[PDB]
Amino acid sequence: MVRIAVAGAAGRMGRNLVKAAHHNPVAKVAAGSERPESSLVGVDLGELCGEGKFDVVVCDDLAKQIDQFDVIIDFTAPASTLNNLALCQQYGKSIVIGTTGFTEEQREQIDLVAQQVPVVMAPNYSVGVNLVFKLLEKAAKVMGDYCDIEIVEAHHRHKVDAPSGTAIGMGEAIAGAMGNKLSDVAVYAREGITGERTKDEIGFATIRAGDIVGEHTAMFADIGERVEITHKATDRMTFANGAVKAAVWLHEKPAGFYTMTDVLGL
Amino acid sequence: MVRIAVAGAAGRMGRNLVKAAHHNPVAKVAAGSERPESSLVGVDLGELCGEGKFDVVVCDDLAKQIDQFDVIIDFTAPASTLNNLALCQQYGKSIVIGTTGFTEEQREQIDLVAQQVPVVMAPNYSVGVNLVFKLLEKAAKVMGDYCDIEIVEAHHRHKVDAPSGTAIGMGEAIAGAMGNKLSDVAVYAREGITGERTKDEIGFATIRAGDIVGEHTAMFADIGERVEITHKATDRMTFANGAVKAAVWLHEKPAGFYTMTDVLGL
Amino acid sequence: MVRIAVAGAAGRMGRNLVKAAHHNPVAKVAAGSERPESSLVGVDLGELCGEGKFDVVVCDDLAKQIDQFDVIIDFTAPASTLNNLALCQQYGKSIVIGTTGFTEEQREQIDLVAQQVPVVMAPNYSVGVNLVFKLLEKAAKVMGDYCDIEIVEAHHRHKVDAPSGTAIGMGEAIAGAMGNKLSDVAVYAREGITGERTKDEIGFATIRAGDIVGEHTAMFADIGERVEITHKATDRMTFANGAVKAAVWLHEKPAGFYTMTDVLGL
Amino acid sequence: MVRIAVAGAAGRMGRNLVKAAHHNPVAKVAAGSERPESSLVGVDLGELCGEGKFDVVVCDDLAKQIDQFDVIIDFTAPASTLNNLALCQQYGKSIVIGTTGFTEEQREQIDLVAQQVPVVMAPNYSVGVNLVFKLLEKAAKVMGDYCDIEIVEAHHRHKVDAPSGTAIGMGEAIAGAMGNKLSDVAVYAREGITGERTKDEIGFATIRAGDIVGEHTAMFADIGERVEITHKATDRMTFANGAVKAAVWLHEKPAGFYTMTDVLGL
Ligand SMILES: NC(=O)c1ccc[n+]([C@@H]2O[C@H](COP(=O)([O-])OP(=O)(O)OC[C@H]3O[C@@H](n4cnc5c(N)ncnc54)[C@H](O)[C@@H]3O)[C@@H](O)[C@H]2O)c1
Ligand SMILES: NC(=O)c1ccc[n+]([C@@H]2O[C@H](COP(=O)([O-])OP(=O)(O)OC[C@H]3O[C@@H](n4cnc5c(N)ncnc54)[C@H](O)[C@@H]3O)[C@@H](O)[C@H]2O)c1
Ligand SMILES: NC(=O)c1ccc[n+]([C@@H]2O[C@H](COP(=O)([O-])OP(=O)(O)OC[C@H]3O[C@@H](n4cnc5c(N)ncnc54)[C@H](O)[C@@H]3O)[C@@H](O)[C@H]2O)c1
Ligand SMILES: NC(=O)c1ccc[n+]([C@@H]2O[C@H](COP(=O)([O-])OP(=O)(O)OC[C@H]3O[C@@H](n4cnc5c(N)ncnc54)[C@H](O)[C@@H]3O)[C@@H](O)[C@H]2O)c1
Ligand SMILES: O=C(O)c1cccc(C(=O)O)n1
Ligand SMILES: O=C(O)c1cccc(C(=O)O)n1
Ligand SMILES: O=C(O)c1cccc(C(=O)O)n1
Ligand SMILES: O=C(O)c1cccc(C(=O)O)n1
Repeated sequence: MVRIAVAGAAGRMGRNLVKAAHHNPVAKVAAGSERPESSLVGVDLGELCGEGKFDVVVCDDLAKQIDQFDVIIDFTAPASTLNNLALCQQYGKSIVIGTTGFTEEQREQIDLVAQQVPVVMAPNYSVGVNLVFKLLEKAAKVMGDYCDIEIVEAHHRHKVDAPSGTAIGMGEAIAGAMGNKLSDVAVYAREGITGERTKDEIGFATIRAGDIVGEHTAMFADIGERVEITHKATDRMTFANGAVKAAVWLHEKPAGFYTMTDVLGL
Repeated sequence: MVRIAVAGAAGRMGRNLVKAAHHNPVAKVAAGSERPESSLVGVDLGELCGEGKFDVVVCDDLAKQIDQFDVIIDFTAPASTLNNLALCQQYGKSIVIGTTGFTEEQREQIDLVAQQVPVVMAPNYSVGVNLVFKLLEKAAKVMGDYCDIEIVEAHHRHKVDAPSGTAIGMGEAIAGAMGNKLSDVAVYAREGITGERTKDEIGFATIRAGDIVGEHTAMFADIGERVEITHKATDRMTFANGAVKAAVWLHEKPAGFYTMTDVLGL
Repeated sequence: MVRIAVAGAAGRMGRNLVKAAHHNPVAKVAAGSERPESSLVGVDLGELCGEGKFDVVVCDDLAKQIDQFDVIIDFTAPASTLNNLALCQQYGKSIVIGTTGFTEEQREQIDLVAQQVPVVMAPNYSVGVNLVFKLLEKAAKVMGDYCDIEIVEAHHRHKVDAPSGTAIGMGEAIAGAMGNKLSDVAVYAREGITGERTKDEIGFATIRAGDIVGEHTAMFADIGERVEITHKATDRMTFANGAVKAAVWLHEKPAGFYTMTDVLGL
Repeated sequence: MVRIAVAGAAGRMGRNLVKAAHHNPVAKVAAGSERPESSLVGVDLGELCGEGKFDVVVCDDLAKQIDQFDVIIDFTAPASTLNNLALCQQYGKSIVIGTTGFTEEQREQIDLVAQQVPVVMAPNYSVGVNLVFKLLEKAAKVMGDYCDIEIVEAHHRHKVDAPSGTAIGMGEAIAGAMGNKLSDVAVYAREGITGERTKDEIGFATIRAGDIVGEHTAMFADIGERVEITHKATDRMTFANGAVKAAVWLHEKPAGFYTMTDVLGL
């Protein structure tokens, strides 16, 4: 058994992660955090995910619960997650990171410190999206060189980053397979006269609406046909269960930067 | 019978308009134009749309064919179309305009001169899209005030303007029905940290790929459900037949700014 | 204030209906039922939807809790619902019916006993679907007479009836608006050689998969274009909230067969 | 250089195949057929596809033009195609078959006579669909064993067979990859009470409407997420170009049953 701390436990993901750890018999919910100013600091973890009393309460700092946990699962905010990564380095803990929208500098620090700390990081903990990355590699080898490639993503009205880190990851899987760098081909907007579409651009279209848990579509378009590779997420539990399984997988592994692709054996 | 000049007859629309006039028994293809530098100036109208020889050839200026035609059908480029509108004013001709991406000034000139010239103008000559405008009005009255409204459009790789004039028209039909001005609520891009979506913004997402003749979706999204009103165009003839029918409708009508909504009786 | 009994309270809808009633301040959760053989007979209503203890428990027969409630909300199974309708007739209670897949004979008994009992019945308690019915009427009047009409629906793997009662209701709204009877035109399957599609047929395609809460699409297809009117349900609460509102509306009303359309004022 | 006879040259595919062969510089259009009762017997091939006069006319029987061609490309009707296959066997010709909806017995005769005659056969001549088959194999290996698999297809109102041979081929690629037989798991209809969905079933939903050139979607659905692999055909030329390429490839090859997968090197 692996003992889990859930960072930002009152969050959309947080609540689902507590639920998911609770439902996995090889993983124990041992700690949860929230922002110091949060009105749910002191509330029982179970009462906040409709599972009843767990006998564990929300603290404002995981440093106060170091002896309770092996792995932090972090789907919060980038600054918050880097602090937790430092905490892991300091106390020989491991971390599963789901937070998206890191800057390049922040991401370099993660790559650096993952030499010291066991880390799983991914923009998507669903099986389906990790399969999709693989499908996109095959599709890009066969159609990429002559087709227009467009990435369409839809999320709920509270998502702050655009496009999704998953959309960016799909972009990267396609460009990588074609021997290109995404930044060389990405277009993130179109307004007014754009002129004609270049042949090699990867267009990103971003939808923000309602309670959409997440839709991603990669389109490979020729004159006369197109292949669309689509993933639809209908429940956050699809991410939470994956994250918990990543945590379990991660336990007692040595330092390294691991992806959900590694975890799943893809 | 109404005699038709087709402006920019070698264009994607142009070719289809010739075909469509030829197939309509109450409308006669009498003239066609192309750019002075065009290598298809002098070619027979029929040989360029797979209908065989029509006995009519492409000229570089419709002023040289004034006695041949009653109505110009213009799906070309904004400067070109305004010249044709001036030609109509000068010689008592009528015009059906399908060209999109006019500036505000250009559009003001059209509104002004349509007091003198019989004009049909619309961003979409399909029946389906003109129905959709009406559906969007009803949907906005019932759901608009509490839902997130997003407009997604997809066109072929050669379209120069973004978003489509149809997407803009849908935006305008929705905002109009809610007593708002589109410019007050439209968002045409999302990149980086956007923060949370405002309640009243109308987001536009633009896809450019392959030979897509055109897909438009208006989404009204609540927490737990969404209504999507979608139009898919699969053949340019859907626009061309509408335009020709507009031309026929327009013949001998007095000066005015008429829409495809007027033409169809919606 | 209206007091609600939730039939089949451990069900997918049931749980949501308990939660929705409990959260709505103008309605009270007073009773819940389950099948006599059910292992959750005797469990508290609140522990069934992650809301903690309500001080109300699940009985195997609502006749034993008759003084506790005014309105039954019934999303269970057709035989079960007819028994609850009889209970209403016997004890002067009202009923909101969401159960689908009644036979014609069963439905006749509902119509008949709704002369005595205040009844709301609908295949869909979402606002969105009730708007869609109205949109379908407009679309059918404009495009129905010359276009192919197809209805596509997708639901979760546990749904027992096909097509959905909503799909059937859409079919009925369209055929009604065209002066036809659905049973005259519906086609529910296509296998082997069908030949060409007839002009008048309304095709129904049924998808069963995963945890899809429900997608319905009505398609109006011409040669070259099509209009698709789509509703996507992402959370059962979209139905539960509507049902509770129906219950509140229904309280103290006289006998009659009322729809969600009546309740919403559409 | 390979000389091509196009069976059923006035057909939807036929016309496109003539056009495609004529435009491809490594292949020649030499012969075309139509039904003996056909009013376009005697018409020039070129006037049938807007390419002007080819100096070749439509015969009612390809046996009369046997010295004109090497390869028949046959997208007609199953009985008609079997007659052309017999003609190939009799006169040492080769055949590219696109016709769909053969019975098992008919298909056995194809398999058998392909030991004598060079044959390409496939339900889809698009590159995209041939890639999709490969993607379906990967998706089935990763998600097939625990997810619901559904296949949705949409075609134009004139298609006589259901589901599409492509839909069936997708079903076969998935079942094959899972060590199952399609006929053991396929469900082609759902009406009335079906009960719950079985674990193993592959559901097929068939849409018939308008001028849809063809949409196929394979869905792999878990509780909380789904992967959809979609192909959309927008122009018949996507099939015609593939078929012509198949014909060029097939020229001078020995007897055998070859697929589009062989031709493309997938
Ligand atoms: N990788 C994936 O599979 C996946 C899935 C879903 C979401 N996400 C990503 O996860 C992140 C979180 O998304 P969300 O919708 O759950 O957001 P949210 O705002 O609903 O939840 C984040 C929570 O973290 C808390 N938090 C912030 N700073 C903190 C600190 N210093 N200590 C403790 N708690 C803190 C917040 O109070 C909040 O409750 C985003 O970056 C999002 O893109 C990733
Ligand atoms: N309203 C509708 O229903 C509808 C439908 C389709 C396209 N459109 C719009 O119609 C316009 C044309 O689209 P397209 O794809 O056909 O573009 P296109 O570039 O394929 O065709 C336009 C043609 O007009 C010609 N042209 C330009 N200037 C000219 C001049 N001075 N005289 C004569 N010919 C001239 C060009 O040479 C070209 O052949 C665009 O603005 C597009 O958005 C509208
Ligand atoms: N009208 C709508 O808006 C709408 C929305 C969702 C579902 N539905 C329909 O509602 C019905 C239920 O759907 P569901 O997914 O919740 O099914 P479910 O099987 O998850 O729930 C039904 C519940 O009713 C219970 N039940 C059956 N017979 C009973 C009896 N005699 N006494 C007490 N309880 C009994 C079952 O034990 C079960 O817990 C279906 O017909 C479905 O199509 C309608
Ligand atoms: N494999 C693929 O990629 C692919 C692609 C498109 C269509 N198809 C299939 O190809 C077939 C044809 O499709 P279509 O839409 O072109 O149909 P269609 O009816 O438009 O065309 C078929 C033509 O064959 C002709 N024909 C029939 N019997 C004949 C005979 N004995 N001699 C000469 N001509 C004859 C018909 O008169 C007709 O003109 C169908 O089975 C369809 O499913 C396959
Ligand atoms: O890749 C991402 O950015 C992502 C993935 C899943 C969910 C979310 C989210 O809800 O923000 N974001
Ligand atoms: O509204 C538009 O901009 C529009 C409508 C139909 C076709 C096109 C096009 O092909 O550009 N553009
Ligand atoms: O119309 C229907 O049949 C329907 C509507 C909403 C949900 C469900 C369901 O979950 O079965 N069924
Ligand atoms: O697999 C098929 O059945 C198929 C594939 C492409 C086109 C068509 C068609 O037009 O019928 N049918």
